[PDB]
Amino acid sequence: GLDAVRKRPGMYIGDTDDGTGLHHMVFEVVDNSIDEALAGYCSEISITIHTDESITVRDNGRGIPVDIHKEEGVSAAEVIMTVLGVSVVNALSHELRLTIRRHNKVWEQVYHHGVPQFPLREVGETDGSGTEVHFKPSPETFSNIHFSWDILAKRIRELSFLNSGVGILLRDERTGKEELFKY
Ligand SMILES: Cc1[nH]c(C(=O)Nc2nc3c(O[C@@H](C)c4ccccc4)cc(C(=O)O)cc3s2)c(Cl)c1Cl
Repeated sequence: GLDAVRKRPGMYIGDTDDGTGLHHMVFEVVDNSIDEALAGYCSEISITIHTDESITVRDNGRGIPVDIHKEEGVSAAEVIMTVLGVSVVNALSHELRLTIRRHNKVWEQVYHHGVPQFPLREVGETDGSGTEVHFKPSPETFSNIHFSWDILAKRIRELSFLNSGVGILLRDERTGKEELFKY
């Protein structure tokens, strides 16, 4: 059902031309990290605007489970990222890299337009826990792929205001501007 999203993206994400939907791609990934905060697992969220106009969102939560899911026969993480949520962002990204830190292991999966390049795979060790999503918006969906500091800042000011416990770091690599927002 990522096909449905790719076919009619306006209906899932918002306007693909005026910047509204492009920024909502970020809002949606961040909202998943806020869920992890609200559940009590996440105190810190990092959002980075890369020089190539891609986005990294990183949290210090539990990390999405990696265990094979009985029904699909793939990792729970893959299910979450591919089956209609964040799976919309995946569908509308030409490239998305998921990195999970969980039970002292680093796991990654790369998708193209939501299709996994490979099954979730072990790549390192870690003493941290949490979830990192890097995505590159598809230029077949979006025109004028240019993120706005002001738009993401406003959203984070909202999230920070409404969730006084969470520390949210915005970094713009294009300008080097950073700000930690925490009420
Ligand atoms: C950037 C970012 N961070 C997260 C994120 O941390 N989410 C986590 N979800 C869980 C969790 O529920 C899974 C099985 C689930 C998620 C959504 C819908 C249905 C099911 C279970 C557990 C657990 O049992 O330990 C941990 C996590 S962490 C997402 Cl999603 C995104 Cl995007």
